[PDB]
Amino acid sequence: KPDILWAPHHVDRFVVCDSELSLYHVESTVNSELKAGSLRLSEDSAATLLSINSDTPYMKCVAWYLNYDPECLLAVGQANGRVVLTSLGQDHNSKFKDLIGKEFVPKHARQCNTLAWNPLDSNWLAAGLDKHRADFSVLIWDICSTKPLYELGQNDACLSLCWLPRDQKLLLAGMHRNLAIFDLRNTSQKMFVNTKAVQGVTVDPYFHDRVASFYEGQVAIWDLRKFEKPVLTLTEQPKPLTKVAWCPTRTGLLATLTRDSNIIRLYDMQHTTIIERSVQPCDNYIASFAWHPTSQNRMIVVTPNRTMSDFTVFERISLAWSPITSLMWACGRHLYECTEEENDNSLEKDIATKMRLRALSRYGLDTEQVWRNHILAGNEDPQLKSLWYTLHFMKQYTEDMDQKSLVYAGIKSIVKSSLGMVESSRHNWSIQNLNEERILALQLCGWIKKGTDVDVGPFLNSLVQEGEWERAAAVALFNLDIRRAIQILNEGASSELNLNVVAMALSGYTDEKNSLWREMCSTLRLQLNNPYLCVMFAFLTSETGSYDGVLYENKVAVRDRVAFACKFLSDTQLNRYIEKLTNEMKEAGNLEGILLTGLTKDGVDLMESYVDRTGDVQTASYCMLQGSPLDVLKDERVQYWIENYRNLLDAWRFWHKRAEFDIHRSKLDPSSKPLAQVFVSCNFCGKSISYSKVTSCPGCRKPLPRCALCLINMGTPVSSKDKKLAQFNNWFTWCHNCRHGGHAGHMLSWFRDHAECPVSACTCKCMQLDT
Amino acid sequence: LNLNVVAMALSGYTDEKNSLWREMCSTLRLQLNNPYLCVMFAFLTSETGSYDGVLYENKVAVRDRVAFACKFLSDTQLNRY
Amino acid sequence: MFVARSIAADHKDLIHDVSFDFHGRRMATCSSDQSVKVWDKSESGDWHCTASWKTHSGSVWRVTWAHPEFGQVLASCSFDRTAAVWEEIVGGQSHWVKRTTLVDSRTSVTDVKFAPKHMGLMLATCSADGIVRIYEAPDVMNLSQWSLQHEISCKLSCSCISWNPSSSRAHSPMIAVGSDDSSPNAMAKVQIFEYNENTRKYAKAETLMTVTDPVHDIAFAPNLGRSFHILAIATKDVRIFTLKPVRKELTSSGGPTKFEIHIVAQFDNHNSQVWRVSWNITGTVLASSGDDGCVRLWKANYMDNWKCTGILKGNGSPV
Ligand SMILES: [Zn+2]
Ligand SMILES: [Zn+2]
Ligand SMILES: [Zn+2]
Ligand SMILES: [Zn+2]
Repeated sequence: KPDILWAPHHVDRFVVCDSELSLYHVESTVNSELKAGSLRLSEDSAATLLSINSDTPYMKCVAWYLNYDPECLLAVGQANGRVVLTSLGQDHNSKFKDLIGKEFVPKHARQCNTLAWNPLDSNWLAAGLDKHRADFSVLIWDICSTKPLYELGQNDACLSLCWLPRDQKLLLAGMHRNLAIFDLRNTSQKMFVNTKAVQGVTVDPYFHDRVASFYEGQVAIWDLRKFEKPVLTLTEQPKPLTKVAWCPTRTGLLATLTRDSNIIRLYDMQHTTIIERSVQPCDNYIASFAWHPTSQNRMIVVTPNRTMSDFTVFERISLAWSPITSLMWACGRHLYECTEEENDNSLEKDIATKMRLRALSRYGLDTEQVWRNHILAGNEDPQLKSLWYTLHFMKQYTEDMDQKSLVYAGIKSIVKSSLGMVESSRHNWSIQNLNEERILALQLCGWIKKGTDVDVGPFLNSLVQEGEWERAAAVALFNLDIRRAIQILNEGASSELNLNVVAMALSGYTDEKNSLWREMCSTLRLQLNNPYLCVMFAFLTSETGSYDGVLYENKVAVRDRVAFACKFLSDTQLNRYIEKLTNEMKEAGNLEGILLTGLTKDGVDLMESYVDRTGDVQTASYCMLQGSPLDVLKDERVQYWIENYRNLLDAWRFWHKRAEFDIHRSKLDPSSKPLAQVFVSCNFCGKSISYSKVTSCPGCRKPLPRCALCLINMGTPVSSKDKKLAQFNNWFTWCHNCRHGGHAGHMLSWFRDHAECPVSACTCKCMQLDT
Repeated sequence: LNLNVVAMALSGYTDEKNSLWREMCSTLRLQLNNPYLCVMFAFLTSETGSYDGVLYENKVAVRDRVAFACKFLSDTQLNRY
Repeated sequence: MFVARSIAADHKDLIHDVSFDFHGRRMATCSSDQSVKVWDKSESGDWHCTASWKTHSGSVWRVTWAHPEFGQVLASCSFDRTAAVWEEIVGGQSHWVKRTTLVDSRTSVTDVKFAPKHMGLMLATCSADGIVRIYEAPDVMNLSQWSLQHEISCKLSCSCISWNPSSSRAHSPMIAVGSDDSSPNAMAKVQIFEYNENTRKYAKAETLMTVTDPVHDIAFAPNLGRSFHILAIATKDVRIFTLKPVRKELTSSGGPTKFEIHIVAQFDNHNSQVWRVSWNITGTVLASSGDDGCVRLWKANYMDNWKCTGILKGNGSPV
C-alpha cells in the first residue's frame, strides 16, 4: 500500500513509499519554466526529487521519526517482521549514528501490521505484528541512541494502534475481534470492548475524545468517554474503504478514500447532521492522500502512475448580488467582489449596465428631434436606429398635418383601405399617379420627402453623399432608370473594382424567354456577397408579378422591401403580403416591425415579444409614450413595464432622473394619477385649506396656525425671470411626530443651531428621527 | 469572387448595332487589370473584319495573337500583319 | 469578461451566509460562532462594521433583509428551532434589538424568506420536518406581534423555499419549495403552491417530475414584465425551467392555474453538487457555486441560448 507522508517539521519535504522509497522537495515554478527533472505538482508548483532508497524490498509498514534531529529519519517494518531505521537526509553530523541502520527482529517470524512513534517521548516505538500462537502481538521498544520495553496482546492480532495525544502512557489497539485501551502503569489495567471495525483507529486533534474506525465499506465513530456503542455510523460505500484521516488545520473535518476511486469523501462532524462533500483531484484513481500538517486546508494525493497532485480544499461558498451588477461572494473568511471588465468593446455588456449608462445620458428625453436618440444610445444597433427614425417620420407627418392619428395606425391599417391600382405588364426604363395611401406609405418609408414631389433625386443624392453605393443603385433601379444606376456604379467605383464589372453586366437585360444571360444570372446570382446586388438581380430576372425573391429576403431592411411592394405589388396580394410579414415580425419580436403594426395592440404584442427576448423595459416605456392612443396607455402590460422601470430607477438612487421621467409621463399621459399624500385641515371648519386675507381660512375666515418662532399666522397666496409669489421660505413645515411646526426658513435655522422641538415642554428630537 | 461577375457579364453578347451592351462594354473594358479580359471584350465588341484591338495588344503573349490571326484573317491581311 | 477583487474585511470565524440590503449599501453576514455582523459602505467605497452580537443557542444558517419601506429589519433562522426578527434602533451608535421570536417549529428551522413588498410584511419559514409556515404582521408599527397565517405540509424534508417576485395584477402569489432527501426511490423533489383567492388557502399547483435528485437551492428570477416565470434549480447539475400560464377559459374559474413546463438550460460544468444559485436585478445573469470551489456566471445570447460567460475560483484567482 503506497503512501505519502509530510515532514513533521518541514513544509517542503515529503516521502513516497513504494518498492523504492522516494524523498521529494517542493519548489515554486510560477515565475520559472519547468525545471529539468522536476515534477509539475500543480500549475505553478514543482517537486524536486531529493533522494531514492531501494534497500527496503517488500515494505509493509512505514513511520516517520518525530524529533528534529536527525532529519529524514524513518522506520520500516517488513513482512518478515524486521523493523529497520533508515535515513535519507544528507546528514554528515548525525547525533547518534549507532541508531542509524538499527534493526529489531521479532523472536518469532511474523508480519508487523503497524508501527508508530510515541509523541510525548520520541524514543518509544510501538509496533503491532501478526498473531503468534502464544506470544504477545504489541511490542514497545526504546530506540535509545536488547528486548522491547513492553509486550502485550498475547495470542492476539494488532490490526492497528495509536497513542493518547495527552497521556504519555495510554495506548489504543485493535485486537482480532475487540478494541483495547492499555495503560503503561499496569499491563493488567486495560479496557476492552468487543467491536467489528478495528482498522484505521485515529483521534481528532481538536477533540481528544473522538475516535474513528472502519470495517469494509462501513465507518463508525466512538467517544472515548462513553465508548460502549459507536457514536455514529457513516453511509456504507460500495467499494471498500482504503484510508481515513482527520484534518489537523480544520476542526471536525474527516476525509475518506476507498478502493479504485478518483473522488475523496469529506465529512463535517463539527455539528456537535453530518455534512457530506466530495472532491475530485485528478482524472485518475488516487492511490493515497495526506493532509499537510501545518499548511491551511492543504492535501496531497498520489496516482499509481507516480503522478502526485497537491491542492487546497475550498469551503462552501456563499453568494449575493448588488443592484449595480457586482457579485459578492464569501469563501471561508474572506470576501471577494466581481465586476465586469472595463474593455472598450461595450456592445457585449449586460442589459442592466447599458440601461444605467443610457439613463445617465438622458436617453429618450430629446423631444426636439427624435432620431438623435440612436446617437444617445451609446452603442450601434440597427433596430434602435430603425425605430427612432420611424418615430421621427411619424412625428414629422403629425406636425405637418396639424399645420395643414391615422399615421399611428401603422402601415397595415393605412394600406388596408387602398383601392384602384393597375399592375404594369412591361417595364419602360424612361410617382404622383399612385394612390394616396401608397404615397403616404412611401413618405413613411423615407424615400420621398414631405409633399407631393414625384422625384426621389434628393434621396439618391443623400445616399450618394452617405457612401452607400449599392443601396442607392438598387433604389434607382427600382425607380426604373438603368442608366442612372450605371452612372452611380461608375461614380462609386471611381473612389475606393467589382462595381465596374457589375455595371457592365447590368447592361445585359433582355426579355427573351430562353435568354442565356437570364439563365446564367438566375443560376449564379446568389453567389454574390452584397445582399442588395442579389435582390437587384432577383428583381431583374424574376418574371412579371412573381417577385418572391425580392420580397422574402431577410438581409434587406424592411423599409425598402415595404416600399418596393407598395409601388409594384397589386393590392389584392399586397394585403396578404403585409399580413404575413406582420405576423412573422410579431412572432420574432424584431423592432423594425413597428412601422407595420404601429402603436396599437399589435405593437403591444411585438413589444412584449421584444422584452421577453432581451429584457429591456427602458426603450419600451419611452416608445409607448410617444403620442399613443388612450386605449393603448390603458393596457396592463404597458403600465407594468413603466412601474418596473421606475422601480429600477429607485434601486440605483437616480432619484432626480426618476422625477424628470415622472414629469414627462404626466405631461404625455393624462390618465396617470399623481402620488397621494397628506393635506392640512382647519381646526374649526375641518375642511382642507388647499386651493379675504391670506392668513385666514378660506371657508370659516378664522385665523390659521402660527409659526412657533415668529409668532405670526402662516399663509400663502393662492391662485421665467419674473418675481416669485410664494417663496420656499414661507411654506408649511411640521414635525410628523410632535405635530409642531412653522415657516420653512425659521425652523431650518433653528434646527441648524439646535436639536429640540422649539415649542415649550416638547422633547422630540424632530430632525434626528429621519436619519 | 470577381470571376463570377465577369462570367455573368460575358453572357450579354449581342450583335445589335445600337445595343446598350456594346455601347457600355467597349467603354468600360479599358479599366480592367488582366489583359486577357480586355482582349476578349475587344474581340467581342469589335466590328467584323477589323480585329485590330486584339492584334495590336502588346501585353499578351505573341503566340496567342499569332494563332488568332492565322485562324481568322484573310490571306493578304495575314501576310501584311 | 468578469474580473475579481478582494475586499478588505476582517473575519475571525467561518462565514456561513452573506446578504445585501435593497440599495446595496448594507451587508449582513453570519459566522460560525453564532455571531451576526453588519457592514456599511462609506462614500469613499470602504466597508466598516457597525454592529455584532450573538443570537441563538444553536448554529445560525440564514440571515436576510426586509424591504426598506418597513424600516431596517433582519430575519435569522437557527438550528435551535427558532427564527428571530431584529430591528435597528439608534440614539449615534447603532443598537440592534430583538423584537420577536418564532418557535412553532418542532425540527430545525432550515430556511427563512421575506415576502415581496406588495403583499405587506409577510414571512415564510421551512423546517426540516416538512412544514412551511407563513406569518404576517398586521400592524407595521408594532413588530412585536405576529400571527401564523398559513401552514403547509410537504411530506418531505424541506431544504429551501422561494417566493415569486412577480407584482402583476394577474398573478396570484406563488411559493416554491425544494427538498434534499436522498431516498433510493425516485420521487419528486420540487413542488409549487399557488394561493387561491376564492378559498384563501394555498394549494399545490405543479410538481416537477423530471427532478429526482436531492435539491439544495431554488431561485425564482425577477419578473421584469415578462410573460412567463423563470426558475433555477441547483442539483448535481444546474437546471433552468420556464413556466407559462395557459389562457383561463371564461366559462368557469376553478382551482390552480395550469402551466406549461419547458427546460431551457442544463449545465454540468461543475461536475459536483452545486450549492448556491442567484439572480441579478434584471433576471438576465445567473450565478452558480458548487463543490469545485468555482463560481460560474451564465447568460443568454443573440440566439436566446444559455452559455457560460464567467468562471472564477474561491481564492479569487482567475481561471
Ligand atoms: Zn376653517
Ligand atoms: Zn414637538
Ligand atoms: Zn416632534
Ligand atoms: Zn415663521
